[PDB]
Amino acid sequence: AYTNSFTRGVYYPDKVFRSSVLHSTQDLFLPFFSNVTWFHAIHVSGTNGTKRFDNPVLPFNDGVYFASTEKSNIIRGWIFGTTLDSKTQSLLIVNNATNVVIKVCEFQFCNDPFLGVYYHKNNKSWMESEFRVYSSANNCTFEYVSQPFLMDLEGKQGNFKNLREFVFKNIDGYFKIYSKHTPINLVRDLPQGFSALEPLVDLPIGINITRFQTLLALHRSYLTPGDSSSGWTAGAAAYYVGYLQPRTFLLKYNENGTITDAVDCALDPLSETKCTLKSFTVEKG
Amino acid sequence: IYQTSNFRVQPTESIVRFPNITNLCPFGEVFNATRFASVYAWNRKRISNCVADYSVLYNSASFSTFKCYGVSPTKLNDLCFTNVYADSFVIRGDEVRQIAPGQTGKIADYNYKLPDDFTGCVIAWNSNNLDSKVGGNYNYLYRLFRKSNLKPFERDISTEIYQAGSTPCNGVEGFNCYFPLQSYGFQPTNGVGYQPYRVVVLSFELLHAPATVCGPKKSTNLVKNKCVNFNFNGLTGTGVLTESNKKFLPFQQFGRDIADTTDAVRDPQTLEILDITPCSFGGVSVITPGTNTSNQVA
Amino acid sequence: LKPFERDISTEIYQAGSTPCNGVEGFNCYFPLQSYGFQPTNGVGYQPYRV
Ligand SMILES: *[C@@H]1O[C@H](CO)[C@@H](O)[C@H](O)[C@H]1NC(C)=O
Ligand SMILES: *[C@@H]1O[C@H](CO)[C@@H](O)[C@H](O)[C@H]1NC(C)=O
Ligand SMILES: *[C@@H]1O[C@H](CO)[C@@H](O)[C@H](O)[C@H]1NC(C)=O
Ligand SMILES: *[C@@H]1O[C@H](CO)[C@@H](O)[C@H](O)[C@H]1NC(C)=O
Ligand SMILES: *[C@@H]1O[C@H](CO)[C@@H](O)[C@H](O)[C@H]1NC(C)=O
Ligand SMILES: *[C@@H]1O[C@H](CO)[C@@H](O)[C@H](O)[C@H]1NC(C)=O
Repeated sequence: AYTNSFTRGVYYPDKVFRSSVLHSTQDLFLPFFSNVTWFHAIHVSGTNGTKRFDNPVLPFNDGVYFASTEKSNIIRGWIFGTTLDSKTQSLLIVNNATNVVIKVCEFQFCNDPFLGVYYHKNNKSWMESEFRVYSSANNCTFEYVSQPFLMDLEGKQGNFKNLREFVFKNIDGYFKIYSKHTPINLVRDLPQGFSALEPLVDLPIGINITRFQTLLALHRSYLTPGDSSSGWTAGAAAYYVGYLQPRTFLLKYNENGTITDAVDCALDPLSETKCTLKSFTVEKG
Repeated sequence: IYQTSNFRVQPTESIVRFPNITNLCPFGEVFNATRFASVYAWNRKRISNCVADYSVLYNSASFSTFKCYGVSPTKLNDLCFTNVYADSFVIRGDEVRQIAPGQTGKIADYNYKLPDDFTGCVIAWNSNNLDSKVGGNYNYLYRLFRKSNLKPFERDISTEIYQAGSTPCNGVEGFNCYFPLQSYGFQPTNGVGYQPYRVVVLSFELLHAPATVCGPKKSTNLVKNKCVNFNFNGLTGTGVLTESNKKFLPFQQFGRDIADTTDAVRDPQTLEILDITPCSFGGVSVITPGTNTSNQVA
Repeated sequence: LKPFERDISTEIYQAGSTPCNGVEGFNCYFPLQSYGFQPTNGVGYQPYRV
């Protein structure tokens, strides 16, 4: 639906360091308290409660913010591309066994490009059982893969505690990804806390993108009667999507150099004052 | 009192700093192989995301006949260029003359050609040990019977039977109707011009897309406590580099001041925090009692 | 070459880590390459007196 992002979308576009000072800089930040779309990776199993199949195509207008409150560890990747077809080159992200398999390999993006995890019997743990994501011409001009083969599911059904935040932004094709891993406790909505967003990698493939979608897992164990897409009852997370807009903001660094608080320049009158004065606090006048 | 100039101490030495050479592009691997693409279906390898190399000329292939047509071989490590195409196949030595722009022959007729505005490097080296089969190898097929002619950047893989004199062929191979494919002798006992020769052609764009490929960056070792002319990856300038305690965050790579003057940097390869203290910039004032009689000055 | 000077050094250039003493070969070619001119060639290769 529509939700209030209290303070999310703050990061370091410049690699430089400033201690215990402020800096007014213009960049594709996410406007504060803007409309944020809430998507609900939940498996309501009531006979009159439809399976919440929250996976439509989302517009990649300027730069995509992304927050994921996941503790079931189901929401995985990001599907990119203007045409979302094998004809025009595109980008795809997947995170299988803590392995990012970023590729320009524009496969077929039919309505089931998803993962599926099943609790196997040969080994008593949820082992990957579905890879229905790729079947098309490869013709890959780029292939980057880091290969740490681990797993950190730690699925909980009651309280959300792990929040992963990512911002994907394109600048002259240097497709930058900024990431943050936060142990949280709020279950209802995004906590009213301040957290920077360190960059992860700027993939310089220079791919022309307008479309954006999300990647999760859909298969389930054997105790649930039925099949993967017909019966699924372990997706128990949520995520939120906002769109960055071209704005000038202000950042208040600390001695260490971590962004403790930001101030929009175009939110409110007091915000404008704290902007133009180049000060985090202003006296009467 | 008066003022004349500045005590601008001249920088003592130049130092360039760049990170490790972590990635490389396997040119040596693609030079030699047990098997190689036929001249008909030549290999159009897509080279990108790798650091180019210009180590030496007489390499594993010994670079028998080398020529960078449109670009400088000397600054290959220095010239920065992207989207390399390795258009490589197997030919005869006498066919090596068919590489220059507009050169004719059977390769240009039916197998491979090169344009007239080339900007890459062509290497044709004698494969007298790589491809030479003691009994002669004929698997490097070449098309020789085809109605039309092929233009560069076009690879053909079909085997449409040739029709001579517009005589209808029902898949029949006979008089004035041959199989378009034929085979090369390539015997070791052949002459130098008849020796098997392999060609690798490196064609690439000049900064059309983001430059994924760029040559290696030599990193001279830093020297501290001098007015070094430093050139790190991001910036260049002059200053004296000193060890410090600033805890640069792992993603953070520069450090600045309130008035946006870069003074703090991190070592490119290792994790060292340097402060770029200024060099002497004091005005050279002069004091004097007076011009005449006393010429004493300080 | 610096402006306003003509330098004619007949010596073959030295490249390829080998001092070539007037020997044409690999990494050493005669530095005064000749214009490729066919009588009445294309416009880009018709000699112009300047
Ligand atoms: C979301 O948009 C609606 C549309 O009017 C608006 O009423 C609501 O305040 C918005 N929520 C925000 C800006 O957080
Ligand atoms: C595949 O990549 C090549 C790169 O040379 C490109 O020319 C071609 O359009 C791409 N697509 C297909 C279907 O071949
Ligand atoms: C998208 O970017 C690619 C990058 O090469 C370019 O070729 C293409 O024309 C662009 N699309 C449009 C509609 O301009
Ligand atoms: C900086 O990091 C240190 C690391 O221990 C921490 O104790 C401190 O609270 C942080 N902030 C400041 C302002 O020092
Ligand atoms: C090429 O030669 C090198 C020796 O420098 C060798 O290590 C490599 O395996 C060879 N590659 C082939 C034969 O494909
Ligand atoms: C890079 O080179 C430095 C030498 O200053 C060395 O300490 C470091 O281990 C190297 N890193 C890699 C990844 O090779």
